[PDB]
Amino acid sequence: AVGIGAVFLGFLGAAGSTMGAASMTLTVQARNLLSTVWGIKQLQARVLAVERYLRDQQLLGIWGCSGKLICCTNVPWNSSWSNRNLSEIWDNMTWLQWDKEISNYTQIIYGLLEESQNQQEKNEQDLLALD
Amino acid sequence: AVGIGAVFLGFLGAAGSTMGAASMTLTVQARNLLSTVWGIKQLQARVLAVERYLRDQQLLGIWGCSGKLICCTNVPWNSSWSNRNLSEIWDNMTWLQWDKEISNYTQIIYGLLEESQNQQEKNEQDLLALD
Amino acid sequence: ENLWVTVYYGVPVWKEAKTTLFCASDARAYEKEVHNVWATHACVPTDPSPQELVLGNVTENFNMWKNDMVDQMHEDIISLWDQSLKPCVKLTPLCVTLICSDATVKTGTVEEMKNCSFNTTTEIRDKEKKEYALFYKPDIVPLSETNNTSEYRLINCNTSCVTQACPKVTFEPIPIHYCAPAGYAILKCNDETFNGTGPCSNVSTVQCTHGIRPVVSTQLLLNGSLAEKEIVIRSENLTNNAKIIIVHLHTPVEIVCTRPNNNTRKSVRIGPGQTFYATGDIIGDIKQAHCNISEEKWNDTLQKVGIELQKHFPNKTIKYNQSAGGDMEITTHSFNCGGEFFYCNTSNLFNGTYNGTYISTNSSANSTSTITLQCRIKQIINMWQGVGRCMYAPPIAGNITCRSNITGLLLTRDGGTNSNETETFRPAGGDMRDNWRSELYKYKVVKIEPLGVAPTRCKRRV
Amino acid sequence: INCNTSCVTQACPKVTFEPIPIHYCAPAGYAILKCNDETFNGTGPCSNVSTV
Amino acid sequence: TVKTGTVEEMKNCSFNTTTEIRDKEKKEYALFYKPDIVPLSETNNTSEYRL
Ligand SMILES: *[C@@H]1O[C@H](CO)[C@@H](O[C@@H]2O[C@H](CO)[C@@H](O[C@@H]3O[C@H](CO)[C@@H](O)[C@H](O)[C@@H]3O)[C@H](O)[C@H]2NC(C)=O)[C@H](O)[C@H]1NC(C)=O
Ligand SMILES: *[C@@H]1O[C@H](CO)[C@@H](O[C@@H]2O[C@H](CO)[C@@H](O[C@@H]3O[C@H](CO)[C@@H](O)[C@H](O)[C@@H]3O)[C@H](O)[C@H]2NC(C)=O)[C@H](O)[C@H]1NC(C)=O
Ligand SMILES: *[C@@H]1O[C@H](CO)[C@@H](O[C@@H]2O[C@H](CO)[C@@H](O)[C@H](O)[C@H]2NC(C)=O)[C@H](O)[C@H]1NC(C)=O
Ligand SMILES: *[C@@H]1O[C@H](CO)[C@@H](O[C@@H]2O[C@H](CO)[C@@H](O)[C@H](O)[C@H]2NC(C)=O)[C@H](O)[C@H]1NC(C)=O
Ligand SMILES: *[C@@H]1O[C@H](CO)[C@@H](O[C@@H]2O[C@H](CO)[C@@H](O)[C@H](O)[C@H]2NC(C)=O)[C@H](O)[C@H]1NC(C)=O
Ligand SMILES: *[C@@H]1O[C@H](CO)[C@@H](O[C@@H]2O[C@H](CO)[C@@H](O)[C@H](O)[C@H]2NC(C)=O)[C@H](O)[C@H]1NC(C)=O
Ligand SMILES: *[C@@H]1O[C@H](CO)[C@@H](O[C@@H]2O[C@H](CO)[C@@H](O)[C@H](O)[C@H]2NC(C)=O)[C@H](O)[C@H]1NC(C)=O
Ligand SMILES: *[C@@H]1O[C@H](CO)[C@@H](O[C@@H]2O[C@H](CO)[C@@H](O)[C@H](O)[C@H]2NC(C)=O)[C@H](O)[C@H]1NC(C)=O
Ligand SMILES: *[C@@H]1O[C@H](CO)[C@@H](O)[C@H](O)[C@H]1NC(C)=O
Ligand SMILES: *[C@@H]1O[C@H](CO)[C@@H](O)[C@H](O)[C@H]1NC(C)=O
Ligand SMILES: *[C@@H]1O[C@H](CO)[C@@H](O)[C@H](O)[C@H]1NC(C)=O
Ligand SMILES: *[C@@H]1O[C@H](CO)[C@@H](O)[C@H](O)[C@H]1NC(C)=O
Ligand SMILES: *[C@@H]1O[C@H](CO)[C@@H](O)[C@H](O)[C@H]1NC(C)=O
Ligand SMILES: *[C@@H]1O[C@H](CO)[C@@H](O)[C@H](O)[C@H]1NC(C)=O
Ligand SMILES: *[C@@H]1O[C@H](CO)[C@@H](O)[C@H](O)[C@H]1NC(C)=O
Ligand SMILES: *[C@@H]1O[C@H](CO)[C@@H](O)[C@H](O)[C@H]1NC(C)=O
Ligand SMILES: *[C@@H]1O[C@H](CO)[C@@H](O)[C@H](O)[C@H]1NC(C)=O
Ligand SMILES: *[C@@H]1O[C@H](CO)[C@@H](O)[C@H](O)[C@H]1NC(C)=O
Ligand SMILES: *[C@@H]1O[C@H](CO)[C@@H](O)[C@H](O)[C@H]1NC(C)=O
Repeated sequence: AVGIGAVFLGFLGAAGSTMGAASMTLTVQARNLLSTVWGIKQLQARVLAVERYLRDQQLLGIWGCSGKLICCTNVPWNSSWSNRNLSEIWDNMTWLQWDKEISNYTQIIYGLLEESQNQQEKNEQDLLALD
Repeated sequence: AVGIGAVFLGFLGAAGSTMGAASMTLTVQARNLLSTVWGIKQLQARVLAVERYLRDQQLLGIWGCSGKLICCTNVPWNSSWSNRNLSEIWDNMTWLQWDKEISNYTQIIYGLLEESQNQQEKNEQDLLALD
Repeated sequence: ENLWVTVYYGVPVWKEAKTTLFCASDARAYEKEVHNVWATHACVPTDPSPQELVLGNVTENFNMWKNDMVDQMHEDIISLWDQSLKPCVKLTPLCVTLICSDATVKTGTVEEMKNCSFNTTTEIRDKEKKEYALFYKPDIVPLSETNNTSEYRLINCNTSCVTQACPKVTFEPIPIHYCAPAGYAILKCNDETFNGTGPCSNVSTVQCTHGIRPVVSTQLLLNGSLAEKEIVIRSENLTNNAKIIIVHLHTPVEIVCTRPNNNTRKSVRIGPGQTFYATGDIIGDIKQAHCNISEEKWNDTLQKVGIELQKHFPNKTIKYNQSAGGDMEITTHSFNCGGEFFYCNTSNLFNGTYNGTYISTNSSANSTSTITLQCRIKQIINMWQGVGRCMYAPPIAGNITCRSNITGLLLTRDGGTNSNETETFRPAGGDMRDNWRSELYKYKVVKIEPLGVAPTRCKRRV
Repeated sequence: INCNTSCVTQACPKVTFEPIPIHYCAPAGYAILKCNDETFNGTGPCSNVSTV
Repeated sequence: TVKTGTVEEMKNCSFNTTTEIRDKEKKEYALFYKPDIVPLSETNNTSEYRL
């Protein structure tokens, strides 16, 4: 998923391919997010573009992850959201239509991830105080 | 490279010394980056100062590093850029004139670092799925 | 085996949203004088590149008449027009009772202008002085309680705002690029058979769009983009009578307009240095005020319109009648060239029919036969409702010409009935939005949602 | 004399144009350099360079 | 004065204004409340008032 190399097109260069086929190239893709009275609209665009970026970063930083590309966690997947085969979704669907199916339960997942993060940090403190 | 202690001068307090002699003190040095119609220019300066900082942070975050001070990687150094002795450059030159020699091949190095990062993350996934 | 949840950063998902755009222009337009044109003082240079990127598969649903970008252009152009007249203001007379007589010239007389004796203030607010200037007949109204043919008043003063444009600005339609800030992307539908809405499939992505020309225009559209291969006819309801239909032509048909010589622009100063210009005498003889259009190009172009329009209609005929009356701002075609404004009458263009019996006119035995139209020249412009549409235009130095490459038509169908198998089209005007909507239908802007979640067998090591 | 052109405006009787000293600071990300060489002859290699 | 009697708290004041054309003045009238008009005069001239 890295054979393009010459990437100046952002995430949009992989659209339409399978989700498995886009597991890489996320480096350059992410980079494209940041690179008279008229000055008021010209300025406002720059400030809100930053505000969007940081809030997305908070979501990753809140529940304990770095290495923005891919973050796995320990919360088990509740099959009641899809009841579908993994390989069928992962190889047949691209990111486009996948979003339109999981976009209803996003808030549920965010909550569980936050709870899990607190459980782990405290667990570390007990194991730290042993040494 | 840490004997100053009283650092309220930023990076500029170490200029002229050898690159080896400035390997530390980067903590306080980095801190100095962030600490009517006239309001328009007064505001614009603050927003562009932030925009400069984050894009530099992206470059570090894109190819997988934290601990902003010093980041070593696994890409081998291609001697065709310098063909010079390490100790000669590292002890005789300060950062000033060093930049003026390596500033031509910066884009090449950034590309290789990005490719290396993707290779490592995927390698982890295979070794993760073994356990 | 078991499944857990993984979050991904960098996922290509698009969503619809409203935002603003970036104004930019080519570098050769920024080394000129300030406000010559407004882009020089207003926008930022950019690169017309990168390379348009075509997507693997994807399916998208554009809609010409559901797009905020078009209204945004309208707001920007109206806003900048008002801002351009703030540092260039006149408040002085030009409203005093004007005494007038039949306009005469060194070689004869003229019927379309009047020579009007004035009553103004000198540079010192103690004295009035005598003066004269010439004006076009349609911009002066005989304000009187009776038939007093010696008491006239400048048409515009019924309300206000007689302001004057600067003699150092030009309204040449410099092309404008629309870019989007980071976090968004622009999509372009390349399907030339695209019939207004629904599943585009050749969808390319762009970071910054193509050139567009801010031309003010009515029924006949002047410089612009070209069609790909053949005539394209867009429409909304068709059935319904109150809608406007867009006809995109694969011509272009040559058209040229001109006017005769004038002597100069008298420089008159009122009070504290408020210089203004007015049309003075005219040398030598006096003529029109006309536009020329090649006949043989017009003929087959107007016929080709029939062969494509008949795609939606079974066995019904196309007819062409004059516009629904009203004053000149509605029926007559208005456009700008070289700082002058013309209002032309198009009777000789839209008279005829098409019944399916297509007749190609051959051979090109005589290309000299052309069509000719009459025009008028105003000076009070009432362009846009809410922009301070009150500009008093100055005249310019001598005889000027204008050559244009006419690309499309704005038509509307008459609301006829009683076995109307001879459906007729009238010329109709409309908001400038409709012209820019015809130029800007290819482009849409969406939001990037870079975060996504998917199931996987991966798990975090404790 | 002034009315040949315009703008006869009048200054306020509550303002003064005393040259109050002004400081020039730079926002973060930049720095100011000051050349202390009193024999500095307009251009070229300063060596007593301080930072501000 | 009013069609049915008079009023003590207002005055009817004859005006001297400019027409829509800056060449002529015209006659007009409006009514005002007593406390918003002051008799600007050097003497007891009850026929010269100012807003
Ligand atoms: C383009 O050139 C062609 C040459 O064929 C024109 O064809 C001529 O068009 C006129 C006007 O449509 C025709 O005369 C008319 O005949 C109809 C009845 O069929 C009648 O109702 C009208 O009053 C008029 O007399 C004419 O017969 C036809 N042929 C020639 C040689 O004149 C065509 O009209 C031109 N473009 C336009 C505007 O149609
Ligand atoms: C002022 O008025 C004169 C008269 O309308 C205009 O001069 C004329 O310009 C037109 C357009 O150039 C001439 O037609 C063409 O001339 C070109 C010249 O190279 C020739 O290449 C063409 O095939 C055709 O002959 C027209 O004959 C000409 N007359 C003269 C005396 O040259 C002029 O354009 C007007 N505009 C200004 C601002 O001067
Ligand atoms: C427009 O009317 C004015 C008013 O008469 C004319 O101005 C006078 O022209 C005559 C002859 O050219 C001179 O004797 C006068 O001295 C002019 N008056 C002033 C105030 O200069 C003018 O000629 C007319 N112009 C046109 C084109 O009709
Ligand atoms: C001032 O404005 C009024 C309208 O706001 C104009 O009055 C009309 O005059 C036109 C012809 O000029 C007539 O067709 C209309 O019937 C009249 N009334 C209306 C409703 O417009 C008037 O012409 C304007 N001109 C002045 C008074 O200088
Ligand atoms: C463009 O094509 C679409 C279909 O892709 C046309 O949609 C029509 O929509 C009306 C709404 O009731 C339907 O009743 C028609 O049946 C649709 N067409 C078909 C074949 O189903 C749309 O009109 C076309 N646009 C134009 C104006 O050409
Ligand atoms: C108005 O301005 C003009 C110049 O813009 C002045 O005209 C000159 O007057 C001076 C003396 O006052 C002469 O030396 C010049 O030769 C005249 N012409 C020029 C080119 O300046 C005029 O004085 C000004 N004063 C007025 C008219 O009130
Ligand atoms: C300041 O010193 C510099 C040299 O440090 C002078 O530079 C001169 O530049 C011209 C350009 O052709 C040379 O030809 C001279 O030979 C230079 N001087 C020497 C000694 O080489 C510069 O002029 C001095 N500035 C002033 C104006 O004092
Ligand atoms: C206010 O004073 C004016 C001035 O006389 C009155 O206006 C006149 O009223 C009379 C009778 O109503 C008319 O004959 C005149 O034609 C009016 N003058 C004008 C210029 O129209 C007015 O009636 C007074 N109004 C009040 C309420 O006192
Ligand atoms: C369209 O989908 C197919 C599925 O195999 C894919 O192979 C093809 O590469 C996609 N589009 C393009 C042109 O890549
Ligand atoms: C016109 O202006 C002149 C300047 O002399 C002034 O005398 C005159 O009264 C004004 N109107 C008439 C009546 O000419
Ligand atoms: C899509 O558009 C591009 C634009 O050049 C075109 O070249 C291509 O042919 C179109 N798609 C197909 C199916 O070829
Ligand atoms: C069309 O382009 C031409 C060619 O330069 C320019 O002359 C003309 O002004 C533009 N047309 C209009 C509407 O002015
Ligand atoms: C306009 O078009 C829509 C779609 O065909 C149709 O439903 C509607 O009936 C048309 N207008 C009217 C008022 O019929
Ligand atoms: C346009 O409508 C008028 C109404 O009388 C009609 O007389 C005329 O013939 C129509 N069509 C043409 C050919 O002008
Ligand atoms: C328009 O032109 C035609 C041809 O000169 C003429 O018959 C008609 O009176 C003109 N006026 C309008 C506004 O129709
Ligand atoms: C309309 O077309 C006919 C074709 O003969 C032409 O005679 C007439 O001048 C044109 N104008 C009118 C009034 O129809
Ligand atoms: C008009 O179309 C022709 C076709 O060759 C083109 O060469 C010319 O540039 C166009 N003129 C303008 C000014 O658009
Ligand atoms: C450099 O400038 C400082 C300013 O006080 C001065 O004290 C010092 O003497 C100068 N450098 C040298 C060589 O002393
Ligand atoms: C009031 O206005 C009128 C309008 O005729 C004017 O004639 C008059 O002199 C002004 N003052 C007086 C004295 O009425």
